[PDB]
Amino acid sequence: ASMEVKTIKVFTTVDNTNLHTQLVDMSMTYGQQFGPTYLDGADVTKIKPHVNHEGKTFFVLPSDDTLRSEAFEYYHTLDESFLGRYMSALNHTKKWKFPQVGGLTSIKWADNNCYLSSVLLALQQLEVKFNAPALQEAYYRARAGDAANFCALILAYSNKTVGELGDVRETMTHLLQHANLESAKRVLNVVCKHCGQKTTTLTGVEAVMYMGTLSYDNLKTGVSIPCVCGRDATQYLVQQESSFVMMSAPPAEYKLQQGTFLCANEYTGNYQCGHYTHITAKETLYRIDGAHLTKMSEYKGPVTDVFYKETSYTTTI
Ligand SMILES: Cc1ccc(N)cc1C(=O)N[C@H](C)c1cccc2ccccc12
Ligand SMILES: [Cl-]
Ligand SMILES: [Cl-]
Ligand SMILES: [Zn+2]
Repeated sequence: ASMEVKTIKVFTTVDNTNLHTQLVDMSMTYGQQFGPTYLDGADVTKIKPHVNHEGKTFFVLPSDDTLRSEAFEYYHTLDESFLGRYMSALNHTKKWKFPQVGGLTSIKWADNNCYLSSVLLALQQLEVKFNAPALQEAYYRARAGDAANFCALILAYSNKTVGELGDVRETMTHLLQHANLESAKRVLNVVCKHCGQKTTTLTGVEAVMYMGTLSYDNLKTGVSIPCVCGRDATQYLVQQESSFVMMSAPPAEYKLQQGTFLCANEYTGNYQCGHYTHITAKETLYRIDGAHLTKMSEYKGPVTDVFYKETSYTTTI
């Protein structure tokens, strides 16, 4: 338009909470004035300002102490490439569909996001709290059906990109590290027939996840494990302090009886290239597969993860 000095008022941010007013020179690009810049996850580093941009909020990278501090307080990470991978992933997740299925927010399949849909579904049924404000907020919105952000954060925290199939268990591990499980505790009694006995105590994420069996009952009765030497020593739960536990194991035909578990995940296909679907229950058993739901009276299939509700448990040994 009118050839003259033109500068518009926009806002820059790293957490979308603290907004920094900026007067930009329309005669140059965002990159030249802010460095890598984003608008709704879309990279606009190489373009110049538009009047349509007045009053809009742009994401930039932590280029100064204030920004570094703000980004850290919000996301709780020091990974320099975090903000970038997040915007990059959000640029895609914002196009996904998040239908309500069985009363839970699910995700229409796209880009092998079935493992993310399983994670999201599981979370909504667990008493779990995040410490990173970034996740508290995005999670709150996902429960209402607007999970584009929450999905992008999960991808960024577990350092995966849109398109690649991930492992639910492993993804929960990365994710739960930013949850409040500071009071989660597990005490295991190990007994090697030969070399006596000891007691192992796990806390945080390690206190709620187990790999080997899908049965929480077995963990309580005893499960074998390779000893320093000799055979496989026995091990069993003595104390459990958490709002839930997750029992994992390689997919295998398993029967799931309603009332005996919280929710679970089945996986069909080959290692790293199969398909996940979520199993839960309300009035009956529900099989949630993205935007698909199937109600059944009984279930038996390839299960890898089973969640159980917990408060506090102690042995009768
Ligand atoms: C989807 C995915 C992405 C990344 C990585 N690293 C792993 C997986 C993955 O295949 N996980 C499933 C549940 C799995 C785990 C353990 C043993 C399994 C044996 C046979 C078939 C599946 C098996
Ligand atoms: Cl939360
Ligand atoms: Cl349960
Ligand atoms: Zn031994």
